Amino acid sequence: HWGYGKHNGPEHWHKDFPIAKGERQSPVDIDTHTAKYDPSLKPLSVSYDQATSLRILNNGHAFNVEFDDSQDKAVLKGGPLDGTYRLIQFHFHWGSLDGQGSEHTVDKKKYAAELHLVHWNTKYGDFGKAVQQPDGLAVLGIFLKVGSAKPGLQKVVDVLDSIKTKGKSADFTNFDPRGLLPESLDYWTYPGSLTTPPLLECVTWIVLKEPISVSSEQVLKFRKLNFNGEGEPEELMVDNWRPAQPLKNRQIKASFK
Ligand SMILES: Cc1occc(=S)c1O
Ligand SMILES: [Zn+2]
Repeated sequence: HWGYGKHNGPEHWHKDFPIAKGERQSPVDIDTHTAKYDPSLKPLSVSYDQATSLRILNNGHAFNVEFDDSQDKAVLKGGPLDGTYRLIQFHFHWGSLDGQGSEHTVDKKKYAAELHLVHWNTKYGDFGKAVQQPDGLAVLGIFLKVGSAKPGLQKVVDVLDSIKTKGKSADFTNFDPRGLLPESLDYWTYPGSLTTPPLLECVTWIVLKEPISVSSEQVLKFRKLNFNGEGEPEELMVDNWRPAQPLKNRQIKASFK
């Protein structure tokens, strides 16, 4: 099945998922000089005070922190979005080395990692119905650079031991996603897709300009995770990022002057 290696990696995905070569694939390179300030964007609103985390899961491609989305509790709205999008999970993509790991790039610059906070449009009732819609999802992307530690990331780093291999999960309640946000909400936005199979073209991407810093010791622990399941030959979970895809018929809008 699909993965990030030579034989089942991004260059292979089109075979099972032909939309891989579609008209609004992600990630993309953000050319900061071609992105246009858009004065028609409303301010962005990230309301995570009632967020309720439940569980953390190694799914063999990354780890997901999953949230209880059965009620109106952690929402994204405003910016390019119409209506209300509810947080369902976050995950990261990262590299084998600090020079690579983000999926989006900014003037061809690769960050050490990228955080994806995934939300579904509440007019569609649930996540499964939302991913059949062109405006079903909104993903808030945040770059990570290696420098100072992020304190609000450490509870996630400390639980990674317990989810080393594919299919392991642990209880992960009362995690506050606010502690993963940079100061500025300046962002670029464009229409795109999931960056993993099934690569559905259902996503409004909101990529923040300001990266958060995490420590080398924090990102080192992400790299100790495994793609394989327990008792299998060890393949470190590293380089689980898809490269930049053709922009095609799309414009990237900036929220800031
Ligand atoms: C599984 C999944 O869902 C939403 C967004 C992304 S990038 C992803 O991998
Ligand atoms: Zn992702």
